[PDB]
Amino acid sequence: MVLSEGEWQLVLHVWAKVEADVAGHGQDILIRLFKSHPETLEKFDRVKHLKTEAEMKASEDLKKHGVTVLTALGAILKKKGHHEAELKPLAQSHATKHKIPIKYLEFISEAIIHVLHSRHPGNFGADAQGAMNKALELFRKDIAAKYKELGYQG
Ligand code: HEM
Repeated sequence: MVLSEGEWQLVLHVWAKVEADVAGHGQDILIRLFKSHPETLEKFDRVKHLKTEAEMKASEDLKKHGVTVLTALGAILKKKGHHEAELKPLAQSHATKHKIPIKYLEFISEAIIHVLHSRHPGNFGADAQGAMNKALELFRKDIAAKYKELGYQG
């Protein structure tokens, strides 16, 4: 797939608002993920044990994870499709070490869209949501292909 410049602009315009508060958005997104799809929490040996949303909010380790995920995703989106170098190490750890099925990347994509929609309604109308979904589909498609080369296509 290929986004147009206009679609990239919509994506990077709402992302610039996310970056005003990386840790807060990280928290919202992962908590939304873990509430919606509790199986995903099992992948994090560090936060596995957390039982409630209050515990999740209070967790410093969860908030670090969120910042790590969003910073890596931000660097990828800012490449505007030319992200082959950033993807390689990421596809290798998630295929071989963490073992994150593509289905889980779909779930977090849903969580990202949900949280942007709540927090940024004026900058996240239909066309901006369409452009973000396209960017995240592109990301999942390129990851899935690398998974296959690495022997996982999990
Ligand atoms: C937008 C998607 C994602 C991005 C860009 C992302 C990025 C990263 C980065 C940069 C790290 C640390 C370096 C490394 O281990 O490669 C990491 C670690 C990890 N990721 Fe991902 N990730 C994403 C989605 C997921 C999802 C959906 C899950 C699980 C349901 C997941 C589970 C983990 C785990 C278990 C770690 C290691 C945590 C630890 O330090 O103990 N990731 N991720």
